[PDB]
Amino acid sequence: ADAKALDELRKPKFSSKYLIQHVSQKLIPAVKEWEKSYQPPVIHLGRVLSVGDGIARVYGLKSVQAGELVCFDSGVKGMALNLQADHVGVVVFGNDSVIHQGDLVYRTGQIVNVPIGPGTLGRVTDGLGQPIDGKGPLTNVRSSLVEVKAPGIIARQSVREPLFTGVKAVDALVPIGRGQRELIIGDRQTGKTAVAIDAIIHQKNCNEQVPKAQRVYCVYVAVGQKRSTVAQLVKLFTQTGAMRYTIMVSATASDAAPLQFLAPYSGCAMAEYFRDTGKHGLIIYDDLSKQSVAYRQMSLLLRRPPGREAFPGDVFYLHSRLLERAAKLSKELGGGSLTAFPVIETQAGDVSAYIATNVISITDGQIFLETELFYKGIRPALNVGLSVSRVGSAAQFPGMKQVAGTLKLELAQYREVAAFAQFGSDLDAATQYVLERGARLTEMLKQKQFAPIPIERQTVAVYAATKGFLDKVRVQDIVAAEEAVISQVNPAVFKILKANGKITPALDAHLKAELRKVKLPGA
Amino acid sequence: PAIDAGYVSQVIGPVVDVRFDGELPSILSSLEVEGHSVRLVLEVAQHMGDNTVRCIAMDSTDGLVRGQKVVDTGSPIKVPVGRGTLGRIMNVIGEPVDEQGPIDAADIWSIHREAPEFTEQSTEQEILVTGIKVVDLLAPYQRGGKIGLFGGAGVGKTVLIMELINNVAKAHGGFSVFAGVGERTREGNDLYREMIESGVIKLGAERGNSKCTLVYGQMNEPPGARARVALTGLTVAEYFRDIEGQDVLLFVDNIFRFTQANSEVSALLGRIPSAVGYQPTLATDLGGLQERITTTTKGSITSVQAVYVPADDLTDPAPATTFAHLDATTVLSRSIAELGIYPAVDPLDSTSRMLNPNVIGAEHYNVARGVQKVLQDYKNLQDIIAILGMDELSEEDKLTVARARKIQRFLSQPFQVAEVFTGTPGKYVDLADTISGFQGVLTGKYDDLPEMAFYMVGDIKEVKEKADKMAKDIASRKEADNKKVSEELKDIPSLDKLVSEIKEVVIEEDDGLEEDFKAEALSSETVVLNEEGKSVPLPKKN
Ligand SMILES: Nc1ncnc2c1ncn2[C@@H]1O[C@H](COP(=O)(O)OP(=O)(O)OP(=O)(O)O)[C@@H](O)[C@H]1O
Ligand SMILES: Nc1ncnc2c1ncn2[C@@H]1O[C@H](COP(=O)(O)OP(=O)(O)O)[C@@H](O)[C@H]1O
Ligand SMILES: [Mg+2]
Ligand SMILES: [Mg+2]
Repeated sequence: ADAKALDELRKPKFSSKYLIQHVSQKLIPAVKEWEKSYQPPVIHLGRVLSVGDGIARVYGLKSVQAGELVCFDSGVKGMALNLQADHVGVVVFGNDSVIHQGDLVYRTGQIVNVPIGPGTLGRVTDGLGQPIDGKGPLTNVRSSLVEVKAPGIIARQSVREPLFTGVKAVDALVPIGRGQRELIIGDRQTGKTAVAIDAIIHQKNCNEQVPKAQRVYCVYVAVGQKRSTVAQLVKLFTQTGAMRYTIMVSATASDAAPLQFLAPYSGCAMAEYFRDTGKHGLIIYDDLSKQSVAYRQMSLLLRRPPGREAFPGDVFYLHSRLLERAAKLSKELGGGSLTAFPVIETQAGDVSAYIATNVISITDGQIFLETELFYKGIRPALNVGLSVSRVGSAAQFPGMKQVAGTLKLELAQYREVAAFAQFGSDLDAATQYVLERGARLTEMLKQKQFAPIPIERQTVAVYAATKGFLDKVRVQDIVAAEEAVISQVNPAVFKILKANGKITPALDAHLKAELRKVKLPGA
Repeated sequence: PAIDAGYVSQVIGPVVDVRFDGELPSILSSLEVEGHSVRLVLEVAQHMGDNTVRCIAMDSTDGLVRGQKVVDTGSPIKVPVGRGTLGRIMNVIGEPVDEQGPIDAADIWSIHREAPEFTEQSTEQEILVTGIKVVDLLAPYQRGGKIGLFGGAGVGKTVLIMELINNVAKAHGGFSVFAGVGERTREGNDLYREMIESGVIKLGAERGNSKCTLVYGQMNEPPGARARVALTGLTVAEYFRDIEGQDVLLFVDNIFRFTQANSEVSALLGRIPSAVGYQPTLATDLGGLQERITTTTKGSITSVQAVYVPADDLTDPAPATTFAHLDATTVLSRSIAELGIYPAVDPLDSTSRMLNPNVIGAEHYNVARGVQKVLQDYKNLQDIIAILGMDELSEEDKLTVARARKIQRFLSQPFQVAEVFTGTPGKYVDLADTISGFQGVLTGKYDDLPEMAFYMVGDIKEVKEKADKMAKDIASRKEADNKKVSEELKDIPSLDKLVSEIKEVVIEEDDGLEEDFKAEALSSETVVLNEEGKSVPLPKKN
């Protein structure tokens, strides 16, 4: 049946109309007697053809945009993924057990958007911006799209400001620039979340000492986590006071995979408010490896062809178009920044996984957290030979940069002589020196949870370790030795080190002097 | 005016169907969507069969309604080519994305063309010196060759491609094209700003003295943009090769992203997937792009492509397909990188067509093959050494393990582009020095030196310098006891005299959050559109 031959059937060629007029006088009375069984016809609204697996097929919706929030009449939102010739495939931001065939779908006229602004600051929302903390609606807020394109080449500048984390291992070894993206990659239960939580608590501690434009407003995106974990984290952020500056977006493990796929984009749209108006944002996507699993669920339920491990093939684009919005803008665009901490859980240390090597080739560095260092109690279990941050380097604290090159070199030689002698019987007594210095330093860098340190109290603490001043202390009492050093050093030198930026030679003189009248517990 | 202006039939992600009621556009033709928020170009991919063409969007399709007017331009995507493109940044469709004004077009060429013919080919093998020890020794580059850097997300192929830019693209007096395909936007800004600093790119009225032109399709772009931006950079390089008639340097960061973008697109085009997940047309799409990147009889293109390997998997179909298109394949390994050896070049996996004694001379070739023989012999010994230790080896085996550790460390090199984060200044090692030094370490002239004297040095003069210095520092570890410049009266104030000079800051107490924020009035009911397009509350019925 050729379309050349179906085009000639538009022209009338009946040559007799003895039942055109017969039914055209009878069609309307026969249609009228079945009006109880007619659903009202649908053109600009939609009617659900078929719902299942969290994807509805919607008849009608003649004027929906691709990628648009639609609203089912039961109040559940959706997103028009693929407009087809006969239907619209929408993706249900919620459970599809409340959508029926024959339900009405309403176009809302706007591509998928979340409330951004100053009024979402402090709140706990779901993956689409509705609050779940129970304290009412989002007020002092405005709507903005979740799938904004990242800024281009000319809209950026290089990262210069040093974004202190409060972790001695991070701020000394793997330092973070302020528009940077740093992957926190590790196994299960290796302190991945703890580094990001410490960064958020430290931004609370630093926001009350900086003048209104060097403040960092954190966003925690919890994708695929438990809801009790998120409740405990909101309790911690509230009691430390860090919820004054934090937005908390959560699409937990019970939630639909569209909400878990969309929640990092919602949190990124909320933090891009602070990037776009000249302020600085911190965003933590906790388990981006669970957003990838939710997107794989959505793709295999859409019957898209699986690729490597089962992943859709655009699971690189999923995270790249996410993390590229973490930028440092130029001075013509306000100079705001957005620092990202994607978190990727790794299975048994396999860094050569698909999603892991995807996010490694997106982010500017990595923070590797090992199970063999975490089981030994070296916490944070930062793999110093593998962790790296090249964009934040030569953009860190200048006193910490003066001190920490010796620390990186001494931990490098400690790794060398532990790579040579994993059993202790052959002691050079200069290899014993680098072993004792490395064991002193790796006791120095390990710290406790939920208490981040200011950068001058880390600079002085690693100054007292990369030099002498701690070789009296043996290997155990270093955790009390550095606390005695922070306690017994006259606290003016912390003000001079914070204000000047680096250790001046007068301050180096007073610092060598002040580290001699310190009562070390190893005596 | 209605005919040859068709309408959007169905929108599936990066893939748009447009129905034309008469005289369909050709495959590869460019189509413009009217009324989009941005400029949306659609490249025709297939004719679906019912007056419908199947298109690839060069930008986002968020906002496409299923009746939207789509205008055929009658020609493929044409980008500005010429000397006026030098110093500018272009995107996939040839627009300036550097805010310097419109691009001075000597011509506008379509980005789709055939490869040069078999008669047009060039068979000339002269070496390209890169100043890198492992590259010049074991897999030397050809001056009109396709060069591939194979790597696995974090092994150093952007740092290698930047060091090759710094070493090669200044002595090489032609024009450069940097086609950034699917990489970080931060890295494009880094390269752009460092080229403005070193004067390779000149702004304003000095723009004609620029030497490099940048084409960028970075990893925030949609899959249709990253699938065609390599063809845009190729078109800019092919103008300089075919019309200006001169040598071009084309650097393509991650030509894998071209294949990955076509693999994202190919799912929605209704194709049965090939191996691991890829399009059935991997070899032919990749070969049609790669066979345009050649030197012909009228000009030269020295090509350096970074190639990503997907899960450190060199048997994945995209790296395994692109291996056969290159003259020199430098394979970077993660196990080499984890030993601190940088550049992390696997010396027993990096090959060239130039490692041939009739091309490089028998001295170079014999040194390179002897180095590879020692390294392969150590690789065969490593399974014994890991279990039984080096105490079970022969004395011949201990000699080859010691020599192979020395030539493993000697292949590493500091880069000038790595010195901003390593701190060690980089060394350009000449090829004659590379051959002589590696021959000396082969014959046993430098068995007196330790292993770490060879690590991260330029040439064999610096091994002996570092070996004197490491030995020299084996004694000198003290006498920083007194006689300081840091006692209390040297030039020192008191601590409270230091406190008063601190510029006290005023902490503003109000966060500056509602400076000019226009809060819209969010409705506590979902506002939707009814059948007449009017905004109404959501009706209270299920
Ligand atoms: N720096 C630290 N010092 C002491 N204990 C720590 C430290 N970091 C984490 N821990 C402890 O280790 C446990 C794991 O921490 P955390 O939840 O941060 O790891 P995780 O990587 O998030 O694991 P998962 O992703 O499975 O939740 C926690 O119970 C915490 O109390
Ligand atoms: N020659 C080198 N010297 C020192 N470090 C290097 C070198 N090459 C690579 N690296 C390290 O490897 C990391 C990843 O390299 P990069 O080229 O950015 O990765 P990719 O190969 O994914 O592009 C860099 O951040 C750098 O720290
Ligand atoms: Mg966790
Ligand atoms: Mg790269």
